[PDB]
Amino acid sequence: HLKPFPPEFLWGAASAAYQVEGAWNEDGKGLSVWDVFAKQPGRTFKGTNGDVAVDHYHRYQEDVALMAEMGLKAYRFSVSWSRVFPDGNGAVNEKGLDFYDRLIEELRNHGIEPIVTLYHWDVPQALMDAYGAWESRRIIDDFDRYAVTLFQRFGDRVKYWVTLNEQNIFISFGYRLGLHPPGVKDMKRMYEANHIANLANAKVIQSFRHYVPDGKIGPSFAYSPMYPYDSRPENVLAFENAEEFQNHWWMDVYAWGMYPQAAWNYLESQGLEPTVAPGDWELLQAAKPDFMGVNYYQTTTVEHNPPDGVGEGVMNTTGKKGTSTSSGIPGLFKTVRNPHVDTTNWDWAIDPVGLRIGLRRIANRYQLPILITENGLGEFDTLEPGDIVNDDYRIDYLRRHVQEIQRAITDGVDVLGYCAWSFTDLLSWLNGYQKRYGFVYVNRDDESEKDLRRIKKKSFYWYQRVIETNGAEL
Amino acid sequence: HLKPFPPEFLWGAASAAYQVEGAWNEDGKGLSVWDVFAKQPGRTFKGTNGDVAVDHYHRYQEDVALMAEMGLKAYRFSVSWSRVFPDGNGAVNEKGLDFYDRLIEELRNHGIEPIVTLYHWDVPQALMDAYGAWESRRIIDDFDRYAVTLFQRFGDRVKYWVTLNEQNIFISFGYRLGLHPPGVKDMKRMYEANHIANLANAKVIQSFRHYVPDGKIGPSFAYSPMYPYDSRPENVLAFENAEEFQNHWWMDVYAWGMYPQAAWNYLESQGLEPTVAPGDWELLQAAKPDFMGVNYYQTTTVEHNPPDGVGEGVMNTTGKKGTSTSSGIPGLFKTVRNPHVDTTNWDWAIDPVGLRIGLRRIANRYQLPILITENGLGEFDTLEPGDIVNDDYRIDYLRRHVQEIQRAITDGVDVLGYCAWSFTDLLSWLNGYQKRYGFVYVNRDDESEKDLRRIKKKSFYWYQRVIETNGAEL
Ligand SMILES: O=P(O)(O)OC[C@H]1O[C@@H](O)[C@H](O)[C@@H](O)[C@@H]1O
Ligand SMILES: O=P(O)(O)OC[C@H]1O[C@@H](O)[C@H](O)[C@@H](O)[C@@H]1O
Repeated sequence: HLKPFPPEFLWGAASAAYQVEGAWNEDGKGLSVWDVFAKQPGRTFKGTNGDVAVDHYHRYQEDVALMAEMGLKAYRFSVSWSRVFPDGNGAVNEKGLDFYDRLIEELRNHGIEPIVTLYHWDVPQALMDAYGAWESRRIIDDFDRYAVTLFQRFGDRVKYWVTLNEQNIFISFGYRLGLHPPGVKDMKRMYEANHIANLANAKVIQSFRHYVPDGKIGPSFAYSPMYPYDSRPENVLAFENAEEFQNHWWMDVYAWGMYPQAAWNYLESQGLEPTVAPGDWELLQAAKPDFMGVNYYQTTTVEHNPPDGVGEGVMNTTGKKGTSTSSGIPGLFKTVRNPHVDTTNWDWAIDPVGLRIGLRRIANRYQLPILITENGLGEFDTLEPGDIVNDDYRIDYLRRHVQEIQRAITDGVDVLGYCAWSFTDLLSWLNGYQKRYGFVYVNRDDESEKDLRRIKKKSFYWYQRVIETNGAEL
Repeated sequence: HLKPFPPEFLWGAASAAYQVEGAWNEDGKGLSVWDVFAKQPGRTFKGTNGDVAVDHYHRYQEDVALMAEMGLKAYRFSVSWSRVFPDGNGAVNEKGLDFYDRLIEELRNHGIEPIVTLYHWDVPQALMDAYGAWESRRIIDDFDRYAVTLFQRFGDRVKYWVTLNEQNIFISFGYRLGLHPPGVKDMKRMYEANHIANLANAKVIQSFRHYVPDGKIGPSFAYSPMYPYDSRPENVLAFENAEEFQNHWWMDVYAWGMYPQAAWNYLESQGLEPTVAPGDWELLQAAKPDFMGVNYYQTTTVEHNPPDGVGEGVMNTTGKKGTSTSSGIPGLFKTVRNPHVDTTNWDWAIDPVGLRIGLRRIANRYQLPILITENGLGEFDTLEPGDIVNDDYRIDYLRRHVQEIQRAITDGVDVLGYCAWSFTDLLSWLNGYQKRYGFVYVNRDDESEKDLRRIKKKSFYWYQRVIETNGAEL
């Protein structure tokens, strides 16, 4: 017998500024590292970039109206740092703030709760130029100044805040895999910047307590819960290493202010552990969040990986199902296909039970409320005659995940809300437009920009009915 | 490249008073619940009881000389509460204290560190008679009076103390399975007695901080780390349930003073959650131990268990392999044979890597030092002519477990010592005498005490060499 979703459950949907806004150089916006990076040839699919994206900066009023039509309880978006401080640390750009003000007012005028993400991977290029951005402790006070600017301006209207979105992704992709700005493949630098981002997170949560005392704040972690392949003890040990190295490495810092000891010792034995200054641990331990943000898409099954074995594997860029290969850390673990779940054509696991598991793991380990900040299915959508997009695949994925959330809530996990990814179709960081996540289809592809018109998918009306029946009808 | 065992590592061996001492009615000792229980017909194998056991009460000087020959760094034993307080809470039996004094003096005169266990399952019968022993809050102050009696008498000479030995066993065998005193099969009463024992534990740790400010104290948990059968999401979820319900339920209280939420809510949904009084959480949270004691023998693998599925299973007390059957909690999990490890004739899994996994889990979750208070192999031994016992099976088991301990130390786990179960052969609570654990064979069986003579097994000389080389030679 399931509990119902609490009466004030934030039924949400989410975006990211670079992925949706466009207007990349209007009203005084400075350059972000993604403005620069995406124009480098060969980085992104068929050269797609966020110059225009889906032009939400100009079309937000149409977008919020569709949200109100849908009946969204909440909308999560990120603020573009380079719209607010074109220099990163220089003078405030009033026009930048004014856009987010207009957006927030528009949201509230329709009874939609704003959830403001501070950082979704678009640090101003100037800070990378001036001092290497996340590799310098200077970004801690510059990021604080930016966050306090937003707290003072919108705190009276915004209850829910997310600090760093998927810090493990932009640190890892940006400094170990070289797929994100700054395009580095250096684990020593990766863990130095990661440590500085941890301090940045902690500093702004401390500021938030001062400036928005009645608000709620937390980081948002890209969580792939780990599985052992089987009950072979070496495979279970590989799972212990994988969950600690991939997940606790970040979530323990967010929740407890300390790195896990085994992973630290392994990094130390390699000279990879970050530099620590007096006052780091106290700051990290003094910044307890109100919730853990969770971006969830899939789980990961691992097995034993000998000292000889797998390192970086092949990511699935194409959509040809089966093209991924195992990634691992030699001596600790390597990934392996989970034979008991389906995958998308990008080899992403479809594992809605895995979300319940991950929600139970966070509650069991940290006793924190959880805000699900991202969950969605990316697939090709066909526009059929009569403005009909039948994305039954997307409905099927979202339904099973929402069902497992309800089971998690019945187990006792405190889930604050759920933000589907995404509200409209948007630009993928590297893969363009054809892998769509939206409830609302946007009329463009990789070649033709067309008119960017919004078209309600079938999933839009499915989810309209979910919010209407507070989840009782799925 | 492995870290060495630290220089003051406690290379130990262990026993329990009812299993070893005998002298059940000598020198003013009162009846314990096990004196009474084991003499009820059908409770124990061939009617074996602890009237004589292996008569360590009279033979402790010989046994300590053998420990010294082996070069034992530490000896862990339990104190028999009914020797000290014959009626549990009245006047002290000075002859009872005087035995443990002579024992501790004998250990110290041979340079062996005593590790005193306060409680190994033998509460005096008079407290069971007066108020039902662990089922009444009366036991909190009675157990405290007894603990403080020991702290004041021996605290000058005993640094390391264990409070409750395997609370999860004597509570669940005593109140859920009905296999131990008081022979109850009632889940509601089980969780009430369990909660009272948590309070008694915390209360004596509080007293210890006053009376033995330089000592180290912890409870000892019977730890079987859980494994999922495979990467099927329903089986990983059964693993999350199993590890929380069987393991976190006790260790979270010990380390954090808190029950885990999902397990609590499932018990509450069944009317089984314990009665909580004002001040309970305050006491439980304010009694941090210096270390987590760990009794480890095996891991347990689990799979999905439907709501109509498995409950109590068949236990193996005969010694014929393949007799055990699945046990579980309907709707949460059930056990299943791990196909990737061997088992003993009593169906206990042989999983030395599981010990590394369990030590890693404790350090990862609680960041506590660990004292391994029990680990060993129970098997039939053959006394061959010339008083020779070749127990290579025991050496093989201890060697691989000690090997995995070193890997855990190298990972960063703070292991304070290792107490092999057991120093001499002793009485098994239910299984009689033939399932032997000792380094030292004792010449007796289930039908005759014979001459109770002590005979060093082959594993005696193996462990002697382990200690002489501080574990460099295994
Ligand atoms: O590469 P894909 O399939 O388009 O997935 C990208 C999505 O994956 C998530 O990791 C990001 O938080 C989103 O910003 C992004 O939209
Ligand atoms: O294998 P057996 O004979 O059932 O014994 C298990 C042993 O290990 C633990 O369960 C107990 O702490 C010991 O007291 C007991 O001797």
